[PDB]
Amino acid sequence: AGIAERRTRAWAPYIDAKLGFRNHWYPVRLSAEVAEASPVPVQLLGEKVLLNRVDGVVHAIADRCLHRGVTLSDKVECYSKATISCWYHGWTYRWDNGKLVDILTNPTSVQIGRHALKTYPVREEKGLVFLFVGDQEPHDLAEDVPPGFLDADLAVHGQHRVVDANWRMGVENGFDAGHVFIHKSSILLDGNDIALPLGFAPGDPEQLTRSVTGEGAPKGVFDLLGEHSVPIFEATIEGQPAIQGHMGSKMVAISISVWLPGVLKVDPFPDPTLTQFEWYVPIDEGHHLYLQMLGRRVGSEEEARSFEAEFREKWVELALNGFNDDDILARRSMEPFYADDRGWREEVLFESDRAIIEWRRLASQYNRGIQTRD
Amino acid sequence: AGIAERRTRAWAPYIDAKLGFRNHWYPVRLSAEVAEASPVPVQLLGEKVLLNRVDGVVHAIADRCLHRGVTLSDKVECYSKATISCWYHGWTYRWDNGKLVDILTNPTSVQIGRHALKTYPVREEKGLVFLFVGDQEPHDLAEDVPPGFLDADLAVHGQHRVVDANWRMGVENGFDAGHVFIHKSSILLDGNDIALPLGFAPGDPEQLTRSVTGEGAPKGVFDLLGEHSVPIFEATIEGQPAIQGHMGSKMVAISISVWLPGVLKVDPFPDPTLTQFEWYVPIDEGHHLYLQMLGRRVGSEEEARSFEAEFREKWVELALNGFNDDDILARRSMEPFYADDRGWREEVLFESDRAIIEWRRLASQYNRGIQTRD
Amino acid sequence: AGIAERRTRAWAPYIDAKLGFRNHWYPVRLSAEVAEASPVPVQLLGEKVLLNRVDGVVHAIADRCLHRGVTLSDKVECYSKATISCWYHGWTYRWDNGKLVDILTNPTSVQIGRHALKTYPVREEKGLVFLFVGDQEPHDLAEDVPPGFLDADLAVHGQHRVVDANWRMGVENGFDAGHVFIHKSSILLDGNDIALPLGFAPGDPEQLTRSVTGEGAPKGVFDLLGEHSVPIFEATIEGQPAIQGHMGSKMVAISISVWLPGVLKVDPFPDPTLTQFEWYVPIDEGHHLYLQMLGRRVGSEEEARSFEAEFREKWVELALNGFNDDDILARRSMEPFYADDRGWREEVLFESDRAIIEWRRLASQYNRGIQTRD
Ligand code: FES
Ligand code: FES
Ligand code: FES
Ligand SMILES: [Fe+2]
Ligand SMILES: [Fe+2]
Ligand SMILES: [Fe+2]
Ligand SMILES: [Fe+2]
Ligand SMILES: [Fe+2]
Ligand SMILES: [Fe+2]
Repeated sequence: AGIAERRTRAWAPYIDAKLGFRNHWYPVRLSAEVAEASPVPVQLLGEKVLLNRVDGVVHAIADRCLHRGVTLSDKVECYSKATISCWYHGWTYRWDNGKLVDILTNPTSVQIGRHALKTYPVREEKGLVFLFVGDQEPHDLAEDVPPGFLDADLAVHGQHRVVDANWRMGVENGFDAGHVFIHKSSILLDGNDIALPLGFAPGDPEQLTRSVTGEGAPKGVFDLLGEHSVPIFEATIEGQPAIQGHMGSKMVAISISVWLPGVLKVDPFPDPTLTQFEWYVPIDEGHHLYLQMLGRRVGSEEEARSFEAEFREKWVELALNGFNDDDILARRSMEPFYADDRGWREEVLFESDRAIIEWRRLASQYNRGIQTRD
Repeated sequence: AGIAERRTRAWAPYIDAKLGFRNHWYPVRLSAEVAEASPVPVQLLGEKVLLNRVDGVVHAIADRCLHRGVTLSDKVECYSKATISCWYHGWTYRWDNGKLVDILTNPTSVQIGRHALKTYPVREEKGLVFLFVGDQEPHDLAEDVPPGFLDADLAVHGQHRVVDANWRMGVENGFDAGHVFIHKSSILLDGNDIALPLGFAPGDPEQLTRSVTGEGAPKGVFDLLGEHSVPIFEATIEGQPAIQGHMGSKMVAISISVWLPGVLKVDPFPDPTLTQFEWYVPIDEGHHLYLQMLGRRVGSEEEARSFEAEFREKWVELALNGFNDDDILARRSMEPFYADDRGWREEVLFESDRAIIEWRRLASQYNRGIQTRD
Repeated sequence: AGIAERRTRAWAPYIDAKLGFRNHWYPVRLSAEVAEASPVPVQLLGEKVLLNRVDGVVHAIADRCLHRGVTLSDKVECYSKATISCWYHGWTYRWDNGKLVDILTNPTSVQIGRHALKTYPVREEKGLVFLFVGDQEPHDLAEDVPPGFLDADLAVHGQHRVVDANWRMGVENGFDAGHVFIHKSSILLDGNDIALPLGFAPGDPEQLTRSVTGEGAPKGVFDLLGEHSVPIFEATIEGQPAIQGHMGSKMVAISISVWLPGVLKVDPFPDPTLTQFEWYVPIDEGHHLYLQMLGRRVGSEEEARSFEAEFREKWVELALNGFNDDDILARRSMEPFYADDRGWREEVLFESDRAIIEWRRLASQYNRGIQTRD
């Protein structure tokens, strides 16, 4: 085999991370989806969680009763503002600390006050509810999101969908330095007079990327293919004309970078005034939550309401769907090749794949843990 | 792990009985569903059987041809009153002894008279067709049904449904001594003026149950929680009023018991003039046949026709469905927790679970065999 | 059991051939389904292939890009007559030799010209496109089809359907002499005055079959039960009248034979003026492509157009479906019994099964390889 072991050695941990990285923050829902006193069940990294907002504060608990292991969310019953009672025998837990404070069906039980559901640390920023999945004290959320995502003046809006592919197919697709070819028919092209070449003739391999590995700040890789190559706007087949790219006035996706636990930052995009952020949150081994966020620097309540309107009325359908919908096929089609780990050894990479290789190495070395099941 | 082994030790056989107990009688269909010369296929304990009534007598044979292993019931063909002929090559077997008595496609075959389909002992009582699944001589049916079920004066009617959970989830749910909380919204409460607390404050653990262990009579456990506890009608959470039970003049479920191979007896229920009997017949590892029978002592053919009409016009929708429908969620929600055996070790039981523990111990020690595949 | 090992010894390879035999020709589609410049994906023996007709010539290549392993046919894109370009990063391959001749997204890539998709030898005869699946040089197509199928004067037409069963269930069912019992109610019987018995009373087991194993020509088995038995047109059950066959004046299925890699020849059928040929091409372990071809010796372009018309207007619904639709249930019902290999040991065969046994032995000894999937 190895030949293959030597080639994949530096990313063995990544190859094993079918369920994602443990001990990191992950966004799971939009703020508006988690309303006051209205529990919402979610699943991430194979773990079933139940969310709820109490007095404006979002709380997260394991979505499973400690008694007979039923799923609490199968029939949500709350009889006090701060608690949820299991629908089977009334074991009652607090949302803030998961403690079993009462048992409606037997107030004399010696089990009362002796147990607690697992709770997940929560952070709600930029219209997203983030959960920390791990066993160690959480580090700052800033270390798990792209640089600038938490900037005070950055207005953010987004949407999410479930993709039938492992989360890694999402990140591989998202940070793939030379895949613009798949977007050559996007309505966003002439819809926003954006320039989109067919591909790139890469320069020196050592110049194509830059990695950030310091402590106290997000760790990731910058894709520098753009400034170190000759954009391809026309290509031939066996010497004959075959196809052309799409030249336009606006140059976007000037700075592309990916960060642990696996979040993309495309700047500027889909317009010189916007920045796109993407997450590929693991749900289970065969699915991921593809979260697409668009941000715009705002200086007043007025230009904020303005961006909000432009987001829903234009960008969602023109870009988030009009441009990115073609990415889903890529993820679904690569899925089977990599689902059994064979792809990591059999793939035949070329020049523009240097960036993903650097991401695989960095992710393998700096992730805070490999999520596993039982 | 060692603490788990010691705790589950007395019921390890039960943990392995995913397919039920072998060498016991099991009801599979209502008498009316097995009509004269109208073969009906069934599956119990993972075994596929074909039933038919010939001259009033119900017969049961393995639902698989000895030749090429096809399922006989895929296309039932009978060319003589006493036989069934496989639809593929005409191997012909007698219903009464499973004997290969003819081969329509080759009357001179040396195989004729040299083989026989497996046959299952049958007993038809109280409108139910019972099959003995096992290799030893059948003991009396009375030993596998609750006390009184076969009383000459008991008029019986019932219905069944397939539940998406292991049979043990059905029995655990049925004999769960303190689960009335799940039935607090049943239309039966107001519908039949039945009292229903939210739970119970159990007395001495040693007084909560009584076990009966053969020989020559059904073996099972009596749930004595009602007699040794304080009914819980008012529930609180952290000192504040949370929810309340329901008052009624009719007292039901005075006596609850479960018997091997796994049948419940609730008396009286759902009315002082009735008794409910429940079976959780294993179909395969993930499904069971939930059989609900209601019995009423009758003294004349007049009050028999009366009970029959009441059963259909009132009790089926008011109780069998109106009360027990909420039980299905419980079985389905516990299913995954116990399907991989981890639930038996990870569950956190409390006081009212003494009864189910006594059942698991009794079932483990006295079952006549563990049904397996291969 | 040692008894089972000894019994199945002579056909152990056949038992392992769940995916079919490697190094043989297999028909995959009708010529009309593979049009000029209109790529069509197919799957045989677990391998995904992409077909296309360029300048009237059919080409076949592996349906998977060498780059990231996506399925090319998920979005066919051709920018030059002789090539196909992957929809993801534009790697471009020639249909005739699978060579990676260009990479639209990076014309300077060092990978260009250093790789080639696997190609499959192709043969197009009698309105069918045959593919050779193997690693060795292809032998003559004539060695993998029934005798006379390629005769110059044989006009051929047919249809195919995917069947939910392993390919062997198709061959087993096809070359089975006692199976005519399943066809006793076929509309073809009265519809064409066909004489179809219920079964047969075979003679010496030694003259029931004849094998052909010479080199240079197809290898197979001739079913000689007909010319060596007493056909059963009426049969009794326990001495009493039970069922009758279907006498007629048109004699068909006079000569039945099966040939490697697994193709049946029934002559004449479904009419004295026709010959039926059937293929059971493995798709994957649980499905096969059931190809039904009808041939008629023709001497003029007029009777050729006449047969073509009769095929469409009469034989398709009266025989291909009217007669063979019943064979499908047989294959599906046997499927589970043999899917886990238990069937080969537990089946109880009788006299007329001598023919299938001869096929299993011949197929085991002469197949050119067992197809396997890592
Ligand atoms: S399973 Fe939740 S209170 Fe019993
Ligand atoms: S499979 Fe039943 S008679 Fe042949
Ligand atoms: S996956 Fe086909 S060119 Fe990249
Ligand atoms: Fe899915
Ligand atoms: Fe993309
Ligand atoms: Fe099911
Ligand atoms: Fe209940
Ligand atoms: Fe299928
Ligand atoms: Fe047939």
